Amino acid sequence: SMNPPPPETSNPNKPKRQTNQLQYLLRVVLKTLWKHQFAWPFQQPVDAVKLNLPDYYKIIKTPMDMGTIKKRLENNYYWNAQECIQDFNTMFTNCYIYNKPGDDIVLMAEALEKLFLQKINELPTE
Ligand SMILES: Cc1noc(C)c1-c1ccc(=O)n(Cc2ccccc2)c1
Repeated sequence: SMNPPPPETSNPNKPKRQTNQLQYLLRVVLKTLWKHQFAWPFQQPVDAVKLNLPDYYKIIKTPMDMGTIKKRLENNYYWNAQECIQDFNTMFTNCYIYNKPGDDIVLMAEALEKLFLQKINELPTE
């Protein structure tokens, strides 16, 4: 079995822009989630080969993880904070779609997401 190629993190044709909101997403949001004790399953793409989950990529067609998000923030992939926010939301929603409610992995995604939303409430203007 095989894993797909990861989501794009470099593309010279895509316009990029630093915003103070993006900077906050990296400095504060990502940094804080990354260190949480339930971050580890979300720090890289789901390795469905290693995990013996051969249907994962038949079910989840827009994969996303905090590894990818960290690369997209550190090498400036985004034009705005909403694109980055959508990546986080995709990662969470994928977990809730693939797994069952009350699964441990779901409880872990849920704790991250709660923290994510708290941090998003302090997103600076502009
Ligand atoms: C994240 C994620 N979403 O769906 C799956 C499957 C994973 C995932 C990623 C790495 C990963 O190691 N797992 C196994 C695991 C981790 C914590 C608790 C229970 C099971 C699962």
